[PDB]
Amino acid sequence: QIFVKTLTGKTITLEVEPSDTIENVKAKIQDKEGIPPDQQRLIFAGKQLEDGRTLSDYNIQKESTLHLVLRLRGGMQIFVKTLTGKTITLEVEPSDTIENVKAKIQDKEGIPPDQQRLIFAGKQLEDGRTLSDYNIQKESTLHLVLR
Amino acid sequence: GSMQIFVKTLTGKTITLEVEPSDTIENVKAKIQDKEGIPPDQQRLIFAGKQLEDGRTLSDYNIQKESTLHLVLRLRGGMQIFVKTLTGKTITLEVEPSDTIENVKAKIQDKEGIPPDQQRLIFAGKQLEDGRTLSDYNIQKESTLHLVLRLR
Amino acid sequence: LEDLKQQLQQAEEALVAKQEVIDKLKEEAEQHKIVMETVPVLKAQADIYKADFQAERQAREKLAEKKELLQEQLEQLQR
Amino acid sequence: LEDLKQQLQQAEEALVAKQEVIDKLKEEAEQHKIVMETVPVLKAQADIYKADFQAERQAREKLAEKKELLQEQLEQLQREY
Amino acid sequence: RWACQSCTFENEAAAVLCSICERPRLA
Ligand SMILES: [Zn+2]
Repeated sequence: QIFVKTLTGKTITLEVEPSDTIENVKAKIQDKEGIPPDQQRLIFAGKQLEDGRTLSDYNIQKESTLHLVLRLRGGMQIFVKTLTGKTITLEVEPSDTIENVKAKIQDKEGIPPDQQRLIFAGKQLEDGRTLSDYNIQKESTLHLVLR
Repeated sequence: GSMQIFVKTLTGKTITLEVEPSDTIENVKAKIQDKEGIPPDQQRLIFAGKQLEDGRTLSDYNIQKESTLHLVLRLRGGMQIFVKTLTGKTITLEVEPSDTIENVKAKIQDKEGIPPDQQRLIFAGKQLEDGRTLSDYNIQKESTLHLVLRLR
Repeated sequence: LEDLKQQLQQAEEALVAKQEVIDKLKEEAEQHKIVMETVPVLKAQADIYKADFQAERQAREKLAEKKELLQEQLEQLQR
Repeated sequence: LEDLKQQLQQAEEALVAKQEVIDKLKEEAEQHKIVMETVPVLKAQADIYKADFQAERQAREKLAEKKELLQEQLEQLQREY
Repeated sequence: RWACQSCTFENEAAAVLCSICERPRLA
């Protein structure tokens, strides 16, 4: 149906029959590119779009390109303190598993998810255990250490 | 006067300046803190497709007479301290250590709408009186002030 | 008759020249139009990153608050 | 030799016309270029606002440091014995 | 009677331009 560019980076294309909703457009992007909904803002004809107002609303049909701007800030940033006291931030979602979180730490600090080991509120965390499954509120601090 | 230049924000807000053959960049931001009062650290200046660094001069990146410079307002300055009203509201301010308290209070006015006559600042126990700079009361960055009110 | 013929062949040889310059200006105009489209986007990019820089500030405010309310629960316990 | 004249007067009615259009494409091209000078600036504006959001993050990153340091000093002073 | 080698239209020899393209004889 429709095309999408990423700040003169990648091009994508999507199937959505265009009575489709903005959140369920962004989701079909998080499918393609794994960039979390909250961290993209979509633009047509100079203007940004909102969740409630849909594709049919802004009169957007076939082969029509859509410009994508990567947001910087996430929904739900947390923290990581260490022994040294060197302090880091992550951007994540309540649905994200720990095997996932570690890979983001590796991304910034270059250390493998094999050796990384995380602790919160007197409890060592194992993986495939969502953040709701460790009662992680927003702006939590996880103590972390090596093996 | 040997020469002059023009300087624009993003809108139509055009200004003009007096600068010699070769004055350093910080000096030009300082002539802006002399016509617009925007602190040096809160501006970055652009020519061609490039920003202009602090240490270097105008002769060095080719500037001839009555060329234009594009100006972008930064979003935050060197220092930020905090102010905690008895309401249970804490708001944030932008400063530099050389800034006077009468300066600071005028910024509190600008956000909460209350005049610096009927204001007083206090820090870690004891009373701030004015003229004196932030550096002169030993105010660290991300250090917090309590605030309270006066009459007449 | 056949002296005016000499100049109506230059006249349409001039239309050829003129068109050629039309073509190039149009061709060109379009290459520049590609770069003029990004503009509207970048203007937005700015005003996303902005509202976000703001959003981070408001996260700080509310943290630094917690911290002053702690350095008064520790300012009491000094016996 | 009525069409021959009628067509040299139609010919240059056209070469005036196609000049006037070439004038408005040039005039245009100019303005086009004055919109193309903003882009270098806006590409910066982005990268400033960015680097700022960063330097603000770093501030917030570090504050949290102070904040366990406080909560931890108040787990220390809370168990007075 | 010529065909404008842009839109290939059977045009009158009388016309210096196209009836569609505003485009000359020789291009
Ligand atoms: Zn034709």
